[PDB]
Amino acid sequence: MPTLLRVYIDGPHGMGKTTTTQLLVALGSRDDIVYVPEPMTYWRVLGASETIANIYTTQHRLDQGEISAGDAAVVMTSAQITMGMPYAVTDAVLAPHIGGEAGSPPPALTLIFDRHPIAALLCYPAARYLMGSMTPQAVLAFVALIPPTLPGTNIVLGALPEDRHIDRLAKRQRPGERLDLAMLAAIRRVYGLLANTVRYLQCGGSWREDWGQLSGPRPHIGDTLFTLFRAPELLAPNGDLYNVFAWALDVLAKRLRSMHVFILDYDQSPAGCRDALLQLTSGMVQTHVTTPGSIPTICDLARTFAREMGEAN
Amino acid sequence: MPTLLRVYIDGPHGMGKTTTTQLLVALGSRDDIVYVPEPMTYWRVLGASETIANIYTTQHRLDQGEISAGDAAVVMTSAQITMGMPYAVTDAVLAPHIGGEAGSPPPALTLIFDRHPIAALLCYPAARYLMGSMTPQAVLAFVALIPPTLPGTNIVLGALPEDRHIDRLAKRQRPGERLDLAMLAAIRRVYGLLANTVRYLQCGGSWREDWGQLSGPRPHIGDTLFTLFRAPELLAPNGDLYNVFAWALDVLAKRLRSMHVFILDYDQSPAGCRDALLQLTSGMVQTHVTTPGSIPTICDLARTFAREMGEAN
Ligand SMILES: Nc1ncnc2c1ncn2[C@@H]1O[C@H](COP(=O)(O)OP(=O)(O)O)[C@@H](O)[C@H]1O
Ligand SMILES: Nc1ncnc2c1ncn2[C@@H]1O[C@H](COP(=O)(O)OP(=O)(O)O)[C@@H](O)[C@H]1O
Ligand SMILES: O=c1[nH]c(=O)n([C@H]2C[C@H](O)[C@@H](COP(=O)(O)O)O2)cc1I
Ligand SMILES: O=c1[nH]c(=O)n([C@H]2C[C@H](O)[C@@H](COP(=O)(O)O)O2)cc1I
Repeated sequence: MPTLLRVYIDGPHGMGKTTTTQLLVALGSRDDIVYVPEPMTYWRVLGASETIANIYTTQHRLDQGEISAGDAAVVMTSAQITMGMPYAVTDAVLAPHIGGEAGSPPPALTLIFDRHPIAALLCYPAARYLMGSMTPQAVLAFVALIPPTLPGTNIVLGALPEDRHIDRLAKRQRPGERLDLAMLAAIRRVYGLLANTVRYLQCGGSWREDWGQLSGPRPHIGDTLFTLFRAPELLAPNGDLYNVFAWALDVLAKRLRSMHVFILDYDQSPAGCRDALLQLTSGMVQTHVTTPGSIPTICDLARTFAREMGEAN
Repeated sequence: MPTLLRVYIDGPHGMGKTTTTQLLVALGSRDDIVYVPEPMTYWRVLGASETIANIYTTQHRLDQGEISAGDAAVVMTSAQITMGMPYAVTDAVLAPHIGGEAGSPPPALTLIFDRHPIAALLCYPAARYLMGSMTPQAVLAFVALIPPTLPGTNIVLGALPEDRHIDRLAKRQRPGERLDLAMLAAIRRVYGLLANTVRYLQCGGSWREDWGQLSGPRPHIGDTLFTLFRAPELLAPNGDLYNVFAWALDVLAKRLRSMHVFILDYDQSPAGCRDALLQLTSGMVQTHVTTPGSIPTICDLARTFAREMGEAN
C-alpha cells in the first residue's frame, strides 16, 4: 500500500505563493514531487481571451459607473466559470484514484498544487459578492457545485500583514490585471472567513443552531462565511433563508468541514518560506490510491496539465 | 432494508411532460409518491428576475443581430447557471441518503421529478452551443461540473414526431417565452445524442478509441454527443483535443455511463401516457437509504422544495 501527499497552496493574490513553489521544487528533490501550476493558458487563451482582463476591466467599468451591477455581475460570473473549469476537470480525473486518509510512513508521490478549486469556486466569487460585482444567488450556485471533498485535502493558506502584502502586490502585475486595494482587502476577508469556518465547524459548529446570533480562536457564526449570506435577497418574509439557499449552506458545510488547513507565515525570505512549507508538509495527510497503477497516472495527469497550462514553473 | 424509487422525467420542452405527471399523481395513490416540480419560482423570482425571459430574449436579440455572439454567450451562460442551481443543491442534500441499487420488492417511497440536473447542465447548454449562443468551452464547464451520478438514477425521456410535437408546443406558451423551432429542433437533437451515448457507452463504447471515425440501434461515436465537441476551438494543431477538454469528455462519460434511460411514447392520450409511465416504473431501479431515518427526510426535502418552488402541481 502506498500514499500520495497532496498539498493545495492557496490564499489571496500576490502573497509569495508562486514564488515559494518554484523555490520548493528547486531543491533538486527527486521526481517524487509533481508541481502543477495555475491553468493560466486556459485562462488567457484556450478558455476565453484574456479572462483575467475582463474581471479587472469589468470592475473599473463598474466602479467608474459605466455598467449596471447586473452587467458586471453576468460577465464577472462567466469570468469565474471559465476560471474554475480547469481546476474541476482535473479534480474529476484525479478522484477515482483517491483512497482513504492513511493518517500522516512516506508518500511515494507528492503533488504541490498552485491553488485549489474553492479559490475559483468560493473565495473569489465571494469577494466579488462584496465588491458589488457578484450576486448572492450566483455565489451560491458555485457553492452548490463545489465537488465532494476528497480525502487528504491539505490546503495551505497564508499570512502577511496588509501593508507588506500590498507592497508585494505592487512589485509585479499580471497580464491585463489592474491594482485593486478593495478587491485585495476583500479577498483577504474571504480567505479568513473561510479558514475560520473550517476551525469553527471542526469544533462542532452548526450554522443553523448559530443563525440567530447573526440576526442581532474558538470562532463563532460571526467569524464564518455564513455571515455573508445573511443578505436581504436570500431571506424570506419570516427572515429565515429560503430552503433553496438553506440547503446550499449545508452543502458548503460538508465541503469545508473535511479540509486540512494550515497557514504559512509569508513574512520571511523565499528560501525559509519554502523550508517552512516543507515542514508543514510533514504533519499533512496522505492517501492510498484505489488502483495500483494510479500513481503513475496521477503523475502523467498533473504533468500533462502543467505541460498544457503552466505559464509558470 | 427499504428501497426508494427515483424517476427523472425529462426530454425537450413542450412534450406532454408536466401534463402527464399531474395525471400520474392524480390517481389518488397514497402519499408514498412525492412529486417535485420544476424550480420555476427560483427561476422567475428568488434566483433572478425572469431568467426564462433572458434566454428567449437574448436569442431574438442575437438572431436579429443586435449583440455579438460573445454577448449572447455570457448572458446565455448565467441563464444556465441560475437555471440549474436548484436542481443541484437538492441533489446535494439527497445524495447522503442514497445507498446502493438493490436491483428492481416494493419501494417505501417513490420520487417523480420534473427534469433531472443534466437537462440544465448538459442538454440545454449544448443546444445553445448549436444555437450559436453558447461557447464550446462554457458547455464543457457544466460538463466538468455534473455531480457524480448516484445509484438508482432512472431518467425517463420522450418520443413524439416533430410535427405533433411542434403543434403541442404551439398550444401553450411559457412566462416570457417565445416560440423557436430551431431551438426546438436543436434540443430534440441533444435529447437524442444523449439518450444515444448512454446506449453506446453501456455497450462498451469508448470515445477515445472511436475518435478517428469522427475525423473523417447499436450506435457509433457519430451518434454520440461526443461529435459536438469536434469543434475547431477545442482542437490543438495536432488535431487532438487538448487534454483540458479531453479529460472532461471522460468526466462526461462516467456520468452518463451509469444512467437508466427509458423513453415514453408521448403519442397517446394523457391518461394512457401516465399508464405507460406507470408501467415503465416497474422495471426501474430502486435504492436503499444510508440512514434509516433518510426516507422521511427525503420526503420533507422534496416536499419542502415543491412548496417553495413549484408553480406547478
Ligand atoms: N518572501 C518574499 N520576500 C519578498 N518578496 C516576495 C516574497 N515572496 C514573494 N515575493 C514577491 O511579491 C510578489 C507576490 O509573489 P508571487 O509568488 O509572485 O505571487 P503569488 O503569491 O500571488 O502567487 C511577487 O512579485 C514576488 O516576487
Ligand atoms: N397526450 C397529450 N395529448 C394532447 N396534448 C397534450 C398531451 N400531453 C401534453 N399535451 C399538451 O401539449 C403541451 C405540452 O405539454 P406540457 O405537459 O404542458 O409540457 P411539457 O411536456 O413541456 O412539460 C401542453 O399544452 C399540453 O397541454
Ligand atoms: O478565481 C479567481 N479569480 C480571480 O480573479 N483571479 C485573479 C487574481 C489574480 O489577478 C490572478 C491570479 O494570479 P495569482 O494567484 O498568482 O496572484 O487571477 C484568480 C482566480 I483562481
Ligand atoms: O436548462 C434549461 N434551459 C431552458 O432554456 N429551459 C426553458 C425551456 C422552456 O421554455 C422552459 C421549461 O419549461 P418546460 O420544461 O415545461 O417545457 O425553460 C429550461 C431548462 I431545465
